[PDB]
Amino acid sequence: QQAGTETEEYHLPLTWERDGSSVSASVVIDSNWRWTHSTEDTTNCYDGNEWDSTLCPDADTCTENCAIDGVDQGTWGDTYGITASGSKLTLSFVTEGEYSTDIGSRVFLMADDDNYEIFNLLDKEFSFDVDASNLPCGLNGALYFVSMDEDGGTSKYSTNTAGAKYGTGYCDAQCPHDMKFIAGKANSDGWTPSDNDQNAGTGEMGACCHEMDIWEANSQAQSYTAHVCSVDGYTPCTGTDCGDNGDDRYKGVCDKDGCDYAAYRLGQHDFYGEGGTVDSGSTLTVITQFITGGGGLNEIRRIYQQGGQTIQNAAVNFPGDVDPYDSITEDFCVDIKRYFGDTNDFDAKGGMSGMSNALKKGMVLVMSLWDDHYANMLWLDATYPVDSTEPGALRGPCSTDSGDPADVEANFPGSTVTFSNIKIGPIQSYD
Ligand SMILES: [Mg+2]
Ligand SMILES: [Mg+2]
Ligand SMILES: [Mg+2]
Repeated sequence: QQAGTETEEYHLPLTWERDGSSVSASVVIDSNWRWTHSTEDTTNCYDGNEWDSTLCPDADTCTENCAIDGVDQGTWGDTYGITASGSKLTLSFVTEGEYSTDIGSRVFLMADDDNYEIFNLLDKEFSFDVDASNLPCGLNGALYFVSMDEDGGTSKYSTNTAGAKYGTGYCDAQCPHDMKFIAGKANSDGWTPSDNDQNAGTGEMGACCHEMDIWEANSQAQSYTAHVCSVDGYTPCTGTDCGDNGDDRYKGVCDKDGCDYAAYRLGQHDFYGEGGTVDSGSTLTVITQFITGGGGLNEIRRIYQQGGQTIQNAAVNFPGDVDPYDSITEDFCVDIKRYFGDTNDFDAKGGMSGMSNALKKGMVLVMSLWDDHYANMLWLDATYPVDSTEPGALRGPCSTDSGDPADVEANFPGSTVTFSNIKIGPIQSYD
């Protein structure tokens, strides 16, 4: 995409800490949350959930004709409900303006005005504080990493002149087709509007890359998950390579399910939630350690702190069925997927070694707040598939009727997540 000039671009300042030093950085809104309009005037190229077929008769003409515009200082709060102060960042769920309503947001941490910050997580400990207390069943306040290009694609894709400055180039291990710009081009060929998301659709291309989810959570359930792909960084896909939901789920280049460590799913129901061992009703500190052996990732450990207490991760609780792992390791992924009858696409795509090489190449930090128009977040917090009664179905305490976006947007529009005190440094010992 090219950049429009109706609105100035301002990245919202945010401080974090890198190896003991304060870093005055900023965040940028993902291009998919922006206005896409004609280069000639204010006509929308992307209008509701379909592209204008005069402006966008094919993807090449659409990319020539259409621009993504800026988010200025006032737009962060008034349009997206996003605020920051010091090292604290708050995302909102439903923000109503006079003329449009925003649902959630996704942002990336910047190194400077034109480049995302690149994190090399191997043999490091990454931590942050989160308040998930204002996230009901069906919402997900997420902090994660993805193998995006540092410049958002400007150097590789000549028709992307907007770049990381305008939050371009998102990809993840779902190979999402809902991205409006992929490989510097409008994804308007073969566009189908969503039947239940009035803002979203899907195009022929998907945007694939490795993904390390540090935190997917609401007040009721939480997981961390490693997703590896068999391709090198940001990779546009079409057709079977995208591994689309359904019959092709395990046939594409990325592991959509990932190797997940979800304490409630692993038989530890009282560990995290309202009044849990880790209490979701107040701020908590999430510590993640990327442990190496011979320079390669072999374990992803989790420690929590809250109220000055150090809380070790809850171990797998299936006595007689699965060993009491308490971290993501190769053996955990193999044994738990055998137990849950899940296809081990994590190993098929390269397993812990492939994941180690992804991390070695560097990843971009993402924070987002969203609801789920595909599966109502039931995979995170309820039972999924909804009528399944075998090991691995039960994910959290929420009803299988919870999380419909129409319901949560109507009933909990004031939901928010606050992330703070983002930190990277050497691996520490905890007791
Ligand atoms: Mg043409
Ligand atoms: Mg850097
Ligand atoms: Mg074609």
